[PDB]
Amino acid sequence: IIGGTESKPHSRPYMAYLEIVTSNGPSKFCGGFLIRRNFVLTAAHCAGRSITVTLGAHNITEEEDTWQKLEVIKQFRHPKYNTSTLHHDIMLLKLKEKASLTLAVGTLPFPPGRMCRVAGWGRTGVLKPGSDTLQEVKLRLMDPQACSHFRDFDHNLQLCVGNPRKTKSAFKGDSGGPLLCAGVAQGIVSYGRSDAKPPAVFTRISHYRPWINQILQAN
Ligand SMILES: CC(=O)NC(C)(C)Cc1c([C@@H](C2=C(O)[C@](C)(c3ccc(C)cc3)C2=O)c2ccccc2)[nH]c2cc(C)ccc12
Ligand SMILES: [Zn+2]
Repeated sequence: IIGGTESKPHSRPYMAYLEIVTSNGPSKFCGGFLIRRNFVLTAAHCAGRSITVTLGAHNITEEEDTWQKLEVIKQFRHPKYNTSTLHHDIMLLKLKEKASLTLAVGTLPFPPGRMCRVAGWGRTGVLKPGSDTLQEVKLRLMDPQACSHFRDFDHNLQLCVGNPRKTKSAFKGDSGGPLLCAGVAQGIVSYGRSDAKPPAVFTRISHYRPWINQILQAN
């Protein structure tokens, strides 16, 4: 998160920190959010050989009783995900066991112009490491023409988030996190520019409600 503030500890108890293993490199990182006691929503490009989910965190460098470190049994990447266009950048993670409900850990249930909020542990600048603490920022929903320069952007599948006149933005490390508009989840962080100039591209959740319901009902 660029240009944001430190979240109040444990104020977003659905938030998930993902550590992802690839075969021929060190760990990489993404965000996500708990939608059922044994399911986490995130981005398809965050898939790997194996993934560990940490719930209940604020400062990710200091172990505490609120932490739940949970095993992933299976990854459900969207079957139409395209690595060229980045269309359909969405994935469900099934947890080996159901999470415990505490003050610090719980689910987020399901229900241009206005303001929304996004949170994550990602980089705080182009040449700056990821944040030790959970950060968040308020951003403007933009009309789709603001994202024309992303040649594979589509208004039906995606949202355009962040006023180009400000520095505030999601960035690398924040992919898979939720965008909340008046307390309701409307988007998932996907991608943007290498130089971090806003706006960025988010997945539009409403389009995928049939697919999400299908996975949850059969697993
Ligand atoms: C290739 C490339 O450099 N793409 C651009 C867009 C320039 C940079 C970019 C990415 C990028 C990316 C990673 O690296 C990382 C950390 C990751 C994590 C875990 C895994 C397993 C694989 C990768 C991740 O996310 C990415 C995005 C999409 C696809 C692939 C990689 N995400 C953004 C989010 C915003 C807000 C802004 C810009 C970007
Ligand atoms: Zn704590």
